[PDB]
Amino acid sequence: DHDERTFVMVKPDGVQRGLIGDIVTRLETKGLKMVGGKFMRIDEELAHEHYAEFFDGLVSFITSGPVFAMVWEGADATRQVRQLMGATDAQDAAPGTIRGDYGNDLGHNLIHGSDHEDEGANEREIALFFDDDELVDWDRDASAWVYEDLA
Amino acid sequence: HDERTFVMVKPDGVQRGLIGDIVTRLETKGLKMVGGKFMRIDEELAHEHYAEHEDKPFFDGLVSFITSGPVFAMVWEGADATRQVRQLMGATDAQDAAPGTIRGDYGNDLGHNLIHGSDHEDEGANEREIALFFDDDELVDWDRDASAWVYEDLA
Amino acid sequence: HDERTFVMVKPDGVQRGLIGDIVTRLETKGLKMVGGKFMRIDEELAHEHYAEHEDKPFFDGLVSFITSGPVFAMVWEGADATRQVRQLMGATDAQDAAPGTIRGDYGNDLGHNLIHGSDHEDEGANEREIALFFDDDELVDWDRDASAWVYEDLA
Amino acid sequence: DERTFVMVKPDGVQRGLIGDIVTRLETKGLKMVGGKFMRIDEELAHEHYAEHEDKPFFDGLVSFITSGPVFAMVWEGADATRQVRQLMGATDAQDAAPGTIRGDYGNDLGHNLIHGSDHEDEGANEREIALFFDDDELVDWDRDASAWVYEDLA
Amino acid sequence: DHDERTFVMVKPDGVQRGLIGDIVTRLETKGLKMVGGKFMRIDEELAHEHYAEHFDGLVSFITSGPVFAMVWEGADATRQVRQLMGATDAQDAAPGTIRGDYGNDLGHNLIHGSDHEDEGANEREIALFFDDDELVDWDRDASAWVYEDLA
Amino acid sequence: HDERTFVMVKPDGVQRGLIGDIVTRLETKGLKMVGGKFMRIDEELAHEHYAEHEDKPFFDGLVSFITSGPVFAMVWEGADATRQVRQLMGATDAQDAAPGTIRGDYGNDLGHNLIHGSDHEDEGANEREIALFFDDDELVDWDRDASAWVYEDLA
Ligand SMILES: [Ca+2]
Ligand SMILES: [Ca+2]
Ligand SMILES: [Ca+2]
Ligand SMILES: [Ca+2]
Ligand SMILES: [Ca+2]
Repeated sequence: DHDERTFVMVKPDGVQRGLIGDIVTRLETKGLKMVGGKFMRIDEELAHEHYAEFFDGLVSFITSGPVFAMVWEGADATRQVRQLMGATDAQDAAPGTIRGDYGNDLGHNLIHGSDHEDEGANEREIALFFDDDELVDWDRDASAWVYEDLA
Repeated sequence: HDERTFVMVKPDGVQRGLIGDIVTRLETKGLKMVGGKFMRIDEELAHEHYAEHEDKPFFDGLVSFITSGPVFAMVWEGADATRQVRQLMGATDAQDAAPGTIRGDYGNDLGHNLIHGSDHEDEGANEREIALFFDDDELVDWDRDASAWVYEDLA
Repeated sequence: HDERTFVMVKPDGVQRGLIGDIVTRLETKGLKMVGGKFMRIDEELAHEHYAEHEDKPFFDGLVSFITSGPVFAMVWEGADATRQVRQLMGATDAQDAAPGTIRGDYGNDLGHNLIHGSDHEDEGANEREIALFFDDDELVDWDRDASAWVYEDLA
Repeated sequence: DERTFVMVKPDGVQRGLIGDIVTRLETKGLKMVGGKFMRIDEELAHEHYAEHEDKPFFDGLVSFITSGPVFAMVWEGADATRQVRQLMGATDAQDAAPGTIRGDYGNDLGHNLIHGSDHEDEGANEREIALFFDDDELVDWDRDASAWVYEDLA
Repeated sequence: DHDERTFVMVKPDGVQRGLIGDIVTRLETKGLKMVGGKFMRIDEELAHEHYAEHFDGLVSFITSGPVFAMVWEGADATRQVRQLMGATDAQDAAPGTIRGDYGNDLGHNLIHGSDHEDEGANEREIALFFDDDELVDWDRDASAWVYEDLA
Repeated sequence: HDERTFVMVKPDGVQRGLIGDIVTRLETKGLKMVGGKFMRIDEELAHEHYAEHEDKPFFDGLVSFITSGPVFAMVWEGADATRQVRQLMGATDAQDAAPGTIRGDYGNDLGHNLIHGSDHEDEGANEREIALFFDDDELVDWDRDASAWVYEDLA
């Protein structure tokens, strides 16, 4: 079912390079539905909770400028976004994908999408970055043509 | 070089306003449009189109779907046209389809999978889907000069 | 139904691979395709379409142009569609059309000027040109659901 | 420098355009400085469209800006208010020049995609930003690219 | 006739922001034919020689980084490139022009094309920035469809 | 971060209006143009480039092609630049190239396959190709600011 959600973040390199609209439209175009978005700075203390799993370089980077955090909704949202991003290392990512098209590095890899193979990391990572009041429930009319949900 | 395939923007792609994006993708590839009709598909054309799925539980929905709004039907011409269009389309189920494909960029669904192209691994499916959707006189026979640069044999 | 205008991609934009680029503009504007035909145009039809320019000295070159290879003929529906298309297209001589318009971005010639649209300043010209290039069973009547978001009155 | 309030109204969210609008402001060289996807309530809507509590189209105007979520933003830059009104195009998308956001995307007065604080209404930028966003939601930052957008940061 | 040529260039601000191809695309999409193109850095002498008519901000800007210098051929190309570029102050430039869509300053105004009203300027700036051997004389078949008399 | 590769939009891509498209793709990847030259290759330069192929049947059709019209020659710099350009080009036969690669989206032929990149699996090809088409006066050392957001190691 189509209420599944995932967490997607455009990282400081994305935001610095002016790629947020680019990332947003590839997810829109795919038919996924935005339920949360905010342009925020991440504090060392929040970085520490996220990457609680080179640790102090990936903190220095996730905290080096503004991020644009998002929640995205739709069928198999977590897999779909993670297919769309291509391999985490943008140097091995396939052309067509976000990292394969805009990226040329491991640490500055444009974005984060929750991992579909670490179960629940989708709900863990949205609880961490958003509260239930920064999240919207609405019906995207065009989802009737995105899926058998149709007239 | 005269190979022809039949290609259709399905009701879902028409509704989401991707007729243009899709055409662009096919002329961008180097393929020549030789027919193009914006039409509604009748219940019998649809039974004929999905005939091979007559025995199947998923045959009512298909037919409801494809007749649920207009399509933009097309024929494209080019070297190895049929497979080419199947490569740009992506896997039948959009969810399994590589980004960079029509279905992988635009679709998230098996049923509403945006588009159809004749199956290359089913000989004569291409010319049969053409005759089905198009009369002889609707197909247009032209010399697009930009093929001298799309194709080494036309140079 | 709403207002409707004849829109045509001309032989030059078909040859240059811009059909999809042109369709996309009218689609993302909010306009609804209602007719669409890839076709060739003969001198006869060309004489009847540019009937009014028969005396002028650029008639014979004009007719030779739109018969010089295929076109992509369409009908578009929406609020004020005849006017909106002509603003999208821009001034008739592409060298004077403004960037952002089809002709401004895509052409620079007045004869080879990419697209034709019904003249909203010429009463009923839209309806006459629609009836010329299409018949009623070629014009799909449908409900484009995203029109509820394009238009307040429709919602 | 200047900041402005720009909103993708519910028609633009629904139609899947928030990426396109955001891109056009990015490539113009302006700096996103806040942004937030949210549902507007009737209170906030009555307050934003308070210049028109008197007109007949008010009741319907407020039904629209609360009919679905919007994407609420703040952008910084040289003349950021005239410029984002310049890119938006005329209020009536039907008269909006092609090239602008309403001229390319819109075909209507009431569903006209986007809002951008009026630049003739001195202080509607600060007021409208003050109305949609608290200052904790606003990120100060130095965008290294602005050194090539502007010959005052070079 | 169709042999009119004009000089065009992507100024350093445009090279730094990765808009070389966006600008080239706009000009080829208009039907102009490229006959010269060279990625290059402008020494202060050539700068002074290019800006003869005029100044201290200019020189410092145009030598500030590499440019992409071009020459395009087509009907009324000088005028058409000027219309496509937009108003020198990119803040007064209309959306749909290069400066309208990309620029927010007049120092950093993305690009230069020869003034069509300053007669002979096209042939001068060309003849300055390119040796005649670097200008390519070819027939773009697509021009038979760009232009009626070339049909 | 200092590795360089030669890349060249071939006569077909030049002729079809794709220089900008290709240049955008590489720019967008975060690679850095360091040289760039619109030019005609003559028979002898085409022989030096495709010397590794005097032997084969297609040799003479290949230099025929590579000299049939101007090309746009380039050098790009970036981490792993030779291999990244090849990943973005796709397979050399365009008909096998995955959609989303250059040859995948834009081509439909073997000979007319749009673009050349230095083969990363041939040590020294990138530098030999660069030295052959360009001199060092033409290559530009400059510092791309955005690099410090493309690559972690540059910040
Ligand atoms: Ca069948
Ligand atoms: Ca008729
Ligand atoms: Ca009839
Ligand atoms: Ca050399
Ligand atoms: Ca030498």
